[PDB]
Amino acid sequence: YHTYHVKRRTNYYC
Amino acid sequence: KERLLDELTLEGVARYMQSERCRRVICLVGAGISTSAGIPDFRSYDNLEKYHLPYPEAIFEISYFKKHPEPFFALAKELYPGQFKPTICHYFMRLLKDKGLLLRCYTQNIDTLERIAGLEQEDLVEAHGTFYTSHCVSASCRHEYPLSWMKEKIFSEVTPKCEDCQSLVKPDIVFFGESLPARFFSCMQSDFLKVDLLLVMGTSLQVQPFASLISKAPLSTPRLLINKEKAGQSDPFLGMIMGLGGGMDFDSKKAYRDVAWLGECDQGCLALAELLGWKKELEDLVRREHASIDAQS
Ligand SMILES: [Zn+2]
Repeated sequence: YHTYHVKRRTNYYC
Repeated sequence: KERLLDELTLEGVARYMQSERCRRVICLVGAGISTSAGIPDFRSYDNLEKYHLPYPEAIFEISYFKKHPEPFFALAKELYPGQFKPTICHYFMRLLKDKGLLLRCYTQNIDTLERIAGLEQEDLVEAHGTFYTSHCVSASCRHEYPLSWMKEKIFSEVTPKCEDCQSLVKPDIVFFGESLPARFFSCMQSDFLKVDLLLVMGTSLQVQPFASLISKAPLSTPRLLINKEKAGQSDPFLGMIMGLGGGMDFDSKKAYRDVAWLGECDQGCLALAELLGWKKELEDLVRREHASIDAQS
């Protein structure tokens, strides 16, 4: 939710 | 908003690239543009089986790295700049630069093949970091280490420990769980205000927030996907908020600016060059550059 700037996968959650 | 392509095809894109409106092009590139160089797509024989991970994705995770950095550094020795020569796709972006069409290239890759291909730092946004600079893990230290210092350890199978606080030293590569560089966000704000064409090459858009870049393009900006499969049709997840829009639309009845070209990137770029009349220039550029690379040895 608050971690947009963080490298992630394409999950629609945190 | 406005439809700028008279046809939703590669021919339609090429024809548009030669129009007066097509002044500024932005490239989003992933792992698929380096496969033909010898660099496998780890996200798609198992190249990771030799490391005995709990799961293949672990090798790119910051939390696993801080405890077990050995698998990554072994992979880093393979990915290191100099072990590979840029592809036709890379040199296609070089042609975009020399003809004054390339506004920016955003890359998910950490092979630095764009740099070797002739793309300068200003032309480049390396979303997932670089091997050219390394920092200490300790927040109390955070000592910077040069490329040569980092290069010596990696090729000698020695885990790079800090020379001050003896802590671990990692290359400025963005692992999962780590924050992207500031340049990424400051560039995405201004670059997508004036982009005339989006070239998405060699990525299935599986990594965020890189995948979200496609939603920043203006509504009339055509977007060409050169990839082994169709991608980006789902919610771009900009700002980790859904419903904002910006997803690819190739096949629906409402499609107007998105074109998908399915296949390998090298063939995709060759086809596009053939239509543009850059076929001979492109082939010459590749062979000339590869000869210059071998000249160093
Ligand atoms: Zn240190």
